[PDB]
Amino acid sequence: MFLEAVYHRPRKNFSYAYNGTTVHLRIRTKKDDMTAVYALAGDKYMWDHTMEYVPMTKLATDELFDYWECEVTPPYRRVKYGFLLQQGHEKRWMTEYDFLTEPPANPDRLFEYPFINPVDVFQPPAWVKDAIFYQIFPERFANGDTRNDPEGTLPWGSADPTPSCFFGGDLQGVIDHLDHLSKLGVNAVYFTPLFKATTNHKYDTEDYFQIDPQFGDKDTLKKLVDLCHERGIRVLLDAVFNHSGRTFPPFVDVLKNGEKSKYKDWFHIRSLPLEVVDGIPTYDTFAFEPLMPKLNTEHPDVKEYLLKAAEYWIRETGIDGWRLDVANEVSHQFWREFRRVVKQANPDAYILGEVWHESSIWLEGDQFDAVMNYPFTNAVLDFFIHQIADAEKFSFMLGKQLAGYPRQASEVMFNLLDSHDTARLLTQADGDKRKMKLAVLFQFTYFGTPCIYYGDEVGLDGGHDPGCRKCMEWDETKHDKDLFAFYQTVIRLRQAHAALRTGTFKFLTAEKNSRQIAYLREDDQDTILVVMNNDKAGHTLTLPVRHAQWTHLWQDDVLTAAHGQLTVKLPAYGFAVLKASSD
Amino acid sequence: MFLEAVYHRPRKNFSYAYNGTTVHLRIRTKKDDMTAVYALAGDKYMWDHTMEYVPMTKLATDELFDYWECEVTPPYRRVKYGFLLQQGHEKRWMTEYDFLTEPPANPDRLFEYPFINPVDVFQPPAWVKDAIFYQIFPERFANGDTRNDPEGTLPWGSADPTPSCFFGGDLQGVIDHLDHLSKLGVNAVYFTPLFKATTNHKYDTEDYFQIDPQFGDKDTLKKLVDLCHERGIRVLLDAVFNHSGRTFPPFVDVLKNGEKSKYKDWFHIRSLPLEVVDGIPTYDTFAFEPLMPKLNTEHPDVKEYLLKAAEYWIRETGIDGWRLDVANEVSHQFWREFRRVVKQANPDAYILGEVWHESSIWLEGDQFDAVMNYPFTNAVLDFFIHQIADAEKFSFMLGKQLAGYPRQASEVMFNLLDSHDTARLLTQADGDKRKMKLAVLFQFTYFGTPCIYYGDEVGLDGGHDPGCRKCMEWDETKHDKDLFAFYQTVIRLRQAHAALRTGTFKFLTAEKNSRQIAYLREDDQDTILVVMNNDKAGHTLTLPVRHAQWTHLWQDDVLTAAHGQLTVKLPAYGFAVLKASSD
Repeated sequence: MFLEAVYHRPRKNFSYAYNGTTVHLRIRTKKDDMTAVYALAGDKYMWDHTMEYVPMTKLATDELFDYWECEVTPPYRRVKYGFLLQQGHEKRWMTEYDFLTEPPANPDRLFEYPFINPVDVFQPPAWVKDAIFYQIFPERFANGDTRNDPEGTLPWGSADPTPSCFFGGDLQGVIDHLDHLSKLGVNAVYFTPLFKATTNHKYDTEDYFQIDPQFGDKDTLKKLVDLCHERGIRVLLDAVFNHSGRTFPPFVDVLKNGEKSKYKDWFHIRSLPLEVVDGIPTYDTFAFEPLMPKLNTEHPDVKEYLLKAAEYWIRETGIDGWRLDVANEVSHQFWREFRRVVKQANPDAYILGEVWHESSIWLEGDQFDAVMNYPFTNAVLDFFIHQIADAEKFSFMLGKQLAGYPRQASEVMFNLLDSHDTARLLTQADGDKRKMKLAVLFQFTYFGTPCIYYGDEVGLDGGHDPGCRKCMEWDETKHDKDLFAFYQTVIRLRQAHAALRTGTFKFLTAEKNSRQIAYLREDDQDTILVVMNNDKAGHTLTLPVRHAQWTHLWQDDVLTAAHGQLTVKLPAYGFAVLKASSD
Repeated sequence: MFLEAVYHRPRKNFSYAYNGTTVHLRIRTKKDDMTAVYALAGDKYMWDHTMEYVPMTKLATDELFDYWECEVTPPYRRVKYGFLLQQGHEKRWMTEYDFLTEPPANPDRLFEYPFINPVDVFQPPAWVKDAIFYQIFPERFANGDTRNDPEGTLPWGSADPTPSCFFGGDLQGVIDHLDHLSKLGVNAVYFTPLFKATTNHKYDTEDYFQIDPQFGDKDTLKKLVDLCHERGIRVLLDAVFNHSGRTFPPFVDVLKNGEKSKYKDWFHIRSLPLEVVDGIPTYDTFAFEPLMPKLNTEHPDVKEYLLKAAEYWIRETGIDGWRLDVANEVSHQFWREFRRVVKQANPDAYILGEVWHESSIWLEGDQFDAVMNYPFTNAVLDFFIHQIADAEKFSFMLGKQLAGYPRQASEVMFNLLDSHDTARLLTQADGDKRKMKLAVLFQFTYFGTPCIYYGDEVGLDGGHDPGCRKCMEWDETKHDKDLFAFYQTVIRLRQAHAALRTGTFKFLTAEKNSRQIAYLREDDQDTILVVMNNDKAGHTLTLPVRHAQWTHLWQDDVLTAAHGQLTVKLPAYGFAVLKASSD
């Protein structure tokens, strides 16, 4: 029974509490080398009186693995258990140590989940699910205030636009075209850095306690927030808590004071002088940009600064959370203390961090709420855009990570597809609105929180940091309405139902060398089913469904598809952005 | 290449910092289905300039797994990497996601260790290694003070001794026969609960701020500590931070105040009345002993109490650390806050917790320092005592857990073999001093911290809670000196060298159906090699060694063994407590 394949580790995604009484148990094995697997758990005290095999079910299957669900509510908020791992009539149960052949006599050597402590519990702001993001770079979005700088005016490029120079994007602008996003139909907004910096990208933080003069001030921000919290839209601010722009005071001190500097440890010293030239930054910097030293996040005073900082805005601006510019490099400790803080200021505060890699570490309810689900992103794009991965692969990538994280966090994943740090979805494809649409959809079709990089609903071809961050197009003329409409529809659609929000998620087609996808989601009222066609063109499908429901109404066109045979016939024009529910 | 076997998870034991610059990388695979495996790491920025394959080496092999070492010092306190996983001429490197076939182009999809933050770092009190414990139950050890209680006098039993009634063991007593342990040759001492309780086992804590009146007071304790810290011996106190004896004030309130009680949440309410009778404890208790309610470790006030409590004694008694009666059931959070505290009071404080199961969770440098290495214990006993497991199995059990934990924690494992919670080593065997000796040895032969349950150096046959906790034998007559001598020797021996302390640890014999063991440890000065024979009797061995050294001097008898052939001949009387170094 391909024994050397199974795995089960306490915590992370392989054992965690969803609530303060129920618990989930995950277990992995070879693709289909596992007839069944029951969860044998109970209380570590009166064992022979609390044991109940919990039929673990297959929830996901990546390339070479089978994962298993299992809903357990320990009679006494505590559980010791093993696993069954069954095949044919062959049985072998897993213990904390080896693989027994006869039912474990003493619960002593069995896995164990100490006690359900409603505190340690992971409780990310559930309002994210209902919510639907929309990212925005303050620098080049809107400028409702003529007082900014001397450099470059609004838009100019088309294919090769936006240089790493300047533009006058302000907050007021956002306050202006706010009713515009209101038109777009947003739920929340993520703001890139907007703290007294000295560059277009405000990641060169001079003061963690002030809004760049050009941008505005607290009020402007607040006045901006207030209408948001009025239009029912949360708000997020960038937390450059790792590196500080060369400007940042404590740094200057060290520079213009070398050794004797009283802020010697506020960062990381390597060489007496603060020289670099061509050699190497004599101090731990971001990547290798001297104008960005890494803060000694472990340093006491440094802590408070950033701490009171984080809470500050939350406290006074009343923002809706912090995005962590780059967290996968800042003390996990500060991260700990961080939450507690941003919680005692606003429990519902959303702690999003920038982690492009597997981050089950920070998602232990001990540090973050969510992260940049690049892994997810790395799938869609790797499927719809680059179209190098097939269907199964997609479902496969939506397994290694589908299970990789716990039930909750997963449901609150900041699943985007593009940002200021990378290229734009559109160009990723290439004016293939069709190809794009099918992706953007999956985004607003999967669970967790989706994010819309400003300018796209309208249609914008970006590139990398300079390109991607292309100026906004405020001339109604340039307005891919059929694209904006696409969005709105997709948006409200993401709202119109809950299954798409956080419903189930099966699949009825992925067969290897294929490009046609179909999956299912549902609650106890409405059951919808989405289908997409990547084919360079048309392609018809065939697949079975259930009866409990009543019919199959074409969503968008509000048309109606019939079950027909014991299988529903579904046609795809070429890039079937076609999906529907089932009365 | 049996692909579905490999595993690598960030943190825990599969990725951690040993110091603030060097890092270890573990990787598992099938027993011998892995020619080699190199660690491909570097910096996630200037990749093509910092990459260096680190030859991961085989450090341990359980039943069906191969684990790999790898010493890495990221040029810039940060590392992104993958793995090589090689066999024959067949190569396939592991990434954060899939198993590539061609060298990974972009470090983007590679594993990553954020940044080496010397704070998050795991730094358990290194003085434990050099140190050698010795557990002691205050209740029935020594009574240098005639004022205790009305019940039972000193020892009485032999085979069926010590009932769950009473005896007058005091602290003063310890202060008396202290020079006795001084004779025994101890380094540290773990004290079971000794806080105002109402039972022989002080786990029925009435006040976390006082020493049971019978026992004594702070001074007595201090006066006891002072001579210890004078005889160069640390001290540990039991932390009943999960449940409180029925006596405990806040409880009484809830009992004699039902609902209206102001301490309603200080614990866990389930039923308005505090009844139980035969039904079930209307409140979350230890196991199912109403006279022990579980403290709402999450409760604010509750925190401080225990908090200031923990630090209190450390602060004033100046103890050397806390053992956690039962931690695998107390909020992991409190555990967090706990450390920070017991650290700002005494950094070198030792946070030992009672976790009988795999606890890599608490050993993340985020909560504990060490635990009750029952897994280890579960091996030795399962080998030397019960003698149901062979040699390899032993080495095998010393693999699933040898790697299970990080390099450091492992080196600081409270590796005992018996305590008040279980039976005694001796009886576990049965007057077979021989069989015992060989075990006790491995204990003082493996790495981490060993622990001597009081009374044993002299020879005491215990049982379970009532038995095991048999009164102490202070009549010089009953004195298995050849056994005590065994200890002393073994003790000083554990001191006489460092290899045994924390040296390497290979093996030169384990062959399946066998009971003869031999392993190696060493530093850059002395190389020793231990061998043991479980055979019901005699048994001679044959095995190779190295030349770098100079010879092979029989330790105990200070006799001398010769390399002879390219292999050394070694004779075992029946239970060869024989071990030696090699000039």
